Amino acid sequence: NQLTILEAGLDEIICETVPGEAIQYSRYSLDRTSPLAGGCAWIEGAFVPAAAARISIFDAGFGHSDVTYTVAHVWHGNFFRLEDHVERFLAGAEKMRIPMPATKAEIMDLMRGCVSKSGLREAYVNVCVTRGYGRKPGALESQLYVYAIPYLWVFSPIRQIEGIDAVIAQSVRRSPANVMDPWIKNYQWGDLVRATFEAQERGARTAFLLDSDGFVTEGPGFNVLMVKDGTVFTAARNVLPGITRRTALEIARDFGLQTVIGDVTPEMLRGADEIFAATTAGGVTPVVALDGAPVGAGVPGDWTRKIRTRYWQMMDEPSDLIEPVSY
Amino acid sequence: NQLTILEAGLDEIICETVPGEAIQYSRYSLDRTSPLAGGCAWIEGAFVPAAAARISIFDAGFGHSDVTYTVAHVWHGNFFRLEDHVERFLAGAEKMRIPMPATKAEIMDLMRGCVSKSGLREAYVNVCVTRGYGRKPGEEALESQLYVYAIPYLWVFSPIRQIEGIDAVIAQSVRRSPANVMDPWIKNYQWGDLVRATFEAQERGARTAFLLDSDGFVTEGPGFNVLMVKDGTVFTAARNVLPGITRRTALEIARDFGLQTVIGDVTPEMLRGADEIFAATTAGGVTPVVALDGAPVGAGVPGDWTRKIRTRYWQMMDEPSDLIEPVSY
Amino acid sequence: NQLTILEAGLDEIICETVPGEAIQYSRYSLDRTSPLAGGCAWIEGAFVPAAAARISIFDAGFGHSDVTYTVAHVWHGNFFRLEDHVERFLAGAEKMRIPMPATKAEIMDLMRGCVSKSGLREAYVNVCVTRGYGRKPGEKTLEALESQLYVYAIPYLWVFSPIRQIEGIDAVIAQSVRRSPANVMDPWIKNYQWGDLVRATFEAQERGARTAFLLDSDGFVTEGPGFNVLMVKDGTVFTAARNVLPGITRRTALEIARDFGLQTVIGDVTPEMLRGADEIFAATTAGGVTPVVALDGAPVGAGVPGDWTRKIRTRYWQMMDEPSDLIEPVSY
Amino acid sequence: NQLTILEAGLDEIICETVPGEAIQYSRYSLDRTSPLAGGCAWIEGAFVPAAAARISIFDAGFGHSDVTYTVAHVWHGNFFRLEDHVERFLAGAEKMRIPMPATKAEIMDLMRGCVSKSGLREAYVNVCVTRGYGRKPGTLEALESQLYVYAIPYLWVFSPIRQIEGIDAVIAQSVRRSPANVMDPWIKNYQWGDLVRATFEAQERGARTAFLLDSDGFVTEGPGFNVLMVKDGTVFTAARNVLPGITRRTALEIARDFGLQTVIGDVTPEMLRGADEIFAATTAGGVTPVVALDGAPVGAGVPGDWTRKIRTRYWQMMDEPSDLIEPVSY
Ligand SMILES: *Cc1c(COP(=O)(O)O)cnc(C)c1O
Ligand SMILES: *Cc1c(COP(=O)(O)O)cnc(C)c1O
Ligand SMILES: *Cc1c(COP(=O)(O)O)cnc(C)c1O
Ligand SMILES: *Cc1c(COP(=O)(O)O)cnc(C)c1O
Repeated sequence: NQLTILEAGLDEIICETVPGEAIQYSRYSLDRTSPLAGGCAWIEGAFVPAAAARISIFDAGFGHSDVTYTVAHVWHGNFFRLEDHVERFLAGAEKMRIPMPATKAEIMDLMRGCVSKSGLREAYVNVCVTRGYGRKPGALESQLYVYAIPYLWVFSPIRQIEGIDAVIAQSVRRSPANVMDPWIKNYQWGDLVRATFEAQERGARTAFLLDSDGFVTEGPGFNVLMVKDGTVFTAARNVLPGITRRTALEIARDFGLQTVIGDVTPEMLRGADEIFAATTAGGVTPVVALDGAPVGAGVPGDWTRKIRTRYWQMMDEPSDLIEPVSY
Repeated sequence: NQLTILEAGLDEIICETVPGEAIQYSRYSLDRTSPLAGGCAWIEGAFVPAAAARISIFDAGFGHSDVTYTVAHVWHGNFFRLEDHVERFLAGAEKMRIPMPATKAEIMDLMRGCVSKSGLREAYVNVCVTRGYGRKPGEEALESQLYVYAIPYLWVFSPIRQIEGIDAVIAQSVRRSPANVMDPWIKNYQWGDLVRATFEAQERGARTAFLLDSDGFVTEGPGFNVLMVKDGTVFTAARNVLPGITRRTALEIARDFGLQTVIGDVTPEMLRGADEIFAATTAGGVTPVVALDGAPVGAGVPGDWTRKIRTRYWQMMDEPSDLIEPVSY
Repeated sequence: NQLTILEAGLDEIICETVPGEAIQYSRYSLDRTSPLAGGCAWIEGAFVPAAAARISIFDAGFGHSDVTYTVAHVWHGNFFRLEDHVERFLAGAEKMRIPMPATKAEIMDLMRGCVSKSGLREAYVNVCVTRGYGRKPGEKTLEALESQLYVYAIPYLWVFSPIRQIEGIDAVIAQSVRRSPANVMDPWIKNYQWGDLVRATFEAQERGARTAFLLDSDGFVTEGPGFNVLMVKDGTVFTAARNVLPGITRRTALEIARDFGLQTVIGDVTPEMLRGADEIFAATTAGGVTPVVALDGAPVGAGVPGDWTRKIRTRYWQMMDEPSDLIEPVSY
Repeated sequence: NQLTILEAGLDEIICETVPGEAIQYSRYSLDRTSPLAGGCAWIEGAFVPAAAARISIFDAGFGHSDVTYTVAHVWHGNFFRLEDHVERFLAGAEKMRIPMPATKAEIMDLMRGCVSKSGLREAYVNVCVTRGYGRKPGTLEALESQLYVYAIPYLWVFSPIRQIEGIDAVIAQSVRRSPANVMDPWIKNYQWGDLVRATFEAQERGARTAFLLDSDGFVTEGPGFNVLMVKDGTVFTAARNVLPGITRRTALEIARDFGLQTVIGDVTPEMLRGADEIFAATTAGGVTPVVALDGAPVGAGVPGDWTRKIRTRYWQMMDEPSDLIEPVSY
């Protein structure tokens, strides 16, 4: 019962990448003067080493999964779309009716602080808000937790270039919008874990989940997009509106492709020219086989590669999307 | 956005009960010799005060809710159906594919240990197992984490409401998690739908809600099973619910009272025509439901059979049996 | 157990309408010398009086509801969007894998024939194709299709009466039943499987409303018994994409709305969106555009037919007379 | 787009059976003097030959599938469980809120009359009631519901040879069974959009038929038949989102007579994949072994012991006098 949700990064500041391709870590030396260097969390008023970051077991964020979150990443010392992330995070907490114990500006400053104190130039930055464990010592009960740890990869840097295989899950379906809405990024992964176990048993890396009506939704930690005859399709319902997805669609429109956020069928996936995954934890990933059949030509698709390359170049190009971190 | 899931017991060792009725706390002075008294947790090899019980934020039990659990209670210093609870707990972790980092016997001893150290004679005892946060410090052994805690007994509905009854709605804005998403058969921490249903109950002016499944059948509520009585038979859902151990006990009691029992599909129409409706959970026992969607259930007061089952339930806490295990304090 | 799916038009060539408003029947006298006048069907190669139109009980269109269809109407002697209707009909039969035993031009000609022979200037024209009852009489060498095409033209039918087209109706969101899922029997294919739509009508009746809107499995608003559901909010018209028929009245309403400068969005619609809407209206060939002025016992917007509903409805009925590619006069 | 729902019987009074096995047609000669012989229907008060049996196209039983039904069969001149069928029929029409325009006793007499006039000793006897096409010809007091009956030659979902040798099935992945809160499979009905889709999927995947899952992923039934499985001395069959079949009821009665336990309740695909035996049950053919599922053998991959015992006993009950059989008076 070994389970692989993330392929790389879990305790590795620098992961191996394809030489000469578009994904390259920063070349630097981490000053370890601070015990916060390498991973820093903010928990109940204090910045703490990641190895020491702990939460009350009585927080309903645990016992009821009464919690929502987002993950923004830092690459080459630049935050990517931090404000978009904190905006989505706040909208989700409102929908979940979890009161926010901090302002948008305070959350962004806490996130910048964890990164700065960690010294990490490539980072995974989780912020979550829970319903809390009751009255705080010392009036909102909601708890905000933040951490910046080394960048995490659902699929490894090598597979970002070379591609992955997938199945459409048959043993499990995605959480319905009227049960716990995937539109709200959340920690309830019972169906996503089941789907990953199914993919493993079927000899594939990961799975795409269908919803109650049989339409394609997302996978465990990533959105699913397809390209067919000049148009990029991706699900509207029963998925997170990913910000990597948002970026990929912006890039595709800049390339002159049309984009449709709307219902996607398995039959559409099986006739697609290309399929790729999208998530903050790794970026744009070609899906080159589906249910044991090649997607398109069976190699990373032409548009997927362009979109992926443009995505990584956007981590360095000055724009409204990139914010340098003050170390 | 204030949310009431539990009505009593949170940081409250002894709660108010109805004098002369079947629910009575122990009469004693809590021995506070040890800092564990009043609330004891077991976390990563150590017994610690409940107030200091913390888990790694990186446990997948948090970030993926990759966790299952059970809750057994202690009443009058007796564990109730401890072995049934650990057996169900183990079966659910197997189904969830979470490797168990201890034996049944070790789990039972950790639970007994937390209660004994807490000194509580009326206690809520949670054990859960998580996928974990990766390789355990110092240690390819298992990564799963077992956490235990014993805290003062918790009440979904207060002791006074266990006697006087509560009101409910059938939820219309949310459905119960399907068996083929995350099965309610496995007791779990994914309460997104159960919290939404509680908010809907509050908006509609009722205490709590019963959720329907995708096909429109009655399942359970936020932290409790739903049973109904009609013309000499007790009905309760089979699918898309936890097979509750309070439910199991109530059905055993009902049969000994001469009632028939059917675990099977339950419709809203069945509920609306019921003679009686009650809730069942370890966190409070057997609760009359006296109004549904603003209409009285039967005569609108706690029903004859509900009261008999409730009384027998609490009497079982004091009756030596294979269900009762005294805790050594 | 009495059930009202249609309010007017059954065995009534002329129904009462609101004087001065946009819905008016033709003024004429029907020549009844032909037994086909007043209602004509085409069944298995013969034009017959509608009252005598019967089909084999062994047709799988009955025993398995293995059938799809469309309804086009005639108003003031003009077919409205006949070609759009036959194209959707053909596309649905293909999806349902029912071989079509006639060409598009032949179907259009049979529908024109039924109307012409009925003499009706205001008509409801149903064409359906069934899987059939097996090998046709006289055979046609196993090679041949078993599918059956049935057509009829009868007096125009009203899901909601002409008066209610002006004054509006009330509705409920159904709670006892849900719409057929796309992965069971897709509402995208116009079909005769109305088990859920009948249940929803009964529920509306029990709750004291004229009709019901059904939700899908995920809780989104779909359509009602025989009509699409549209809403208006802050300059945008919304209507469901999934688990509904892509109605041609809906199509026309959205075209009119964009001509009026409104935005249009075919996509997921929630009950919360409906409860906040400025306006709600129904759309179907059997009646046109109907204001919905109360939902679940609460007024919709200001509680009277909305400004945009009325403008769209008025333009819709005007399009029955305005020369265009949407209307084709019937040769009587 | 050729679709196979039934394998035999559609226009054949006598179909091929396996010599020596439990299924044998009567040996007789049908007098065809009467136009009713070989197939008789009752429509709006008239007994008519099957080939002339037609209904108004305006019946809502067509345009809205506002109709429920049952099928009882006749074998060796005996009706099998006729009264059980009419009681279930009546109960479904009540749930569907279709007023019944005839008594139970009248319904049974019409079915016996169609069979008698048909002359068929092995027959498929459908009775359905529809919402109707409006006021009947000839007061608005009166019911508009239409009762239609026909007796035609016995029909086979799976051929009599396959009844002995077994069939292969798939679990459908492209379609699900109609939910109880859409149109309840508990009411026998004509809405087969999902069942037809499931059949096309089976054909595409190279199996004879499919089993449909419900929304929650549990095993329901197939196109015109219930699904039962045997595991370690217990027969399992779905409770929800299926017709409570009368063949199923008989098979469970027999299983308990044989000492087996029976559970009507939720069935998962994992239960099917672990079963000793799987079989189908329907009035149109009886008890059929399912010997392969999703391309994998069921148990030993040949008709199972209990399946053959139940099927053999089923066919023998067509001849043994009992409360279940009622001879037709021809
Ligand atoms: C986070 C995640 C995604 C991707 O969202 P991003 O904003 O691009 O990181 C998609 N689906 C699920 C379930 C996720 O958890
Ligand atoms: C715990 C709980 C129950 C009750 O189960 P018990 O064994 O009686 O405590 C029922 N349903 C849910 C969702 C629960 O969390
Ligand atoms: C036909 C009908 C409609 C309306 O479609 P039109 O093309 O406008 O007539 C909508 N929904 C259902 C279920 C219908 O039967
Ligand atoms: C009729 C049929 C059955 C079998 O029912 P019987 O009473 O045994 O004939 C099972 N399922 C479906 C869908 C059917 O149509």
